[PDB]
Amino acid sequence: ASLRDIKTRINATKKTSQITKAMEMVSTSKLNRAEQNAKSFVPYMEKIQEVVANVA
Amino acid sequence: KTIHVSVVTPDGPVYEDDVEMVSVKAKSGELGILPGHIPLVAPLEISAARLKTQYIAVSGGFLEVRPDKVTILAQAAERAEDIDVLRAKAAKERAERRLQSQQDDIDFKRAELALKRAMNRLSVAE
Repeated sequence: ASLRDIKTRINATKKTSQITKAMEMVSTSKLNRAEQNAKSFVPYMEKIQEVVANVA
Repeated sequence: KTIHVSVVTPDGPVYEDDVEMVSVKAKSGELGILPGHIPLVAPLEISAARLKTQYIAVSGGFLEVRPDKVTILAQAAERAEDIDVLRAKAAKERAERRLQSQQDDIDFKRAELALKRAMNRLSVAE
């Protein structure tokens, strides 16, 4: 059933698979840096939380 | 004896060492801190922190001193020992920050144009 149309549809969805895989990899790297920012923020939050606790 | 200083920002730790005299100034006035000090909390004014030497300019800023925990919670803590260098660093980092805020958005929209054309060709292929 339109062998050429099937093969063009196969190549188009392979291209979308490649693009969404690249975007998955970019979001893995950005997730790594976002959890690095969270673990760099955490000692400030621990210290200000214990100061607010002891004062208030 | 020495006391352990650690100036802490929300972005991360800036300075951490063992300093004999800490000469921060509060909203009321000066404070000269030695090891064995009483536990006290005092908000810091927008000025340098005199550590005896390396001077640390803090912005926002809040001090709590225990006899080993004289740490400083600052919203913005420079290093270059001058009251206006934090303002110059903020003027530079605002520029770098909106350059990054535009770079991230245009990179996402380029990748999304690639995805939208690649799914256009899938929908046209039928």
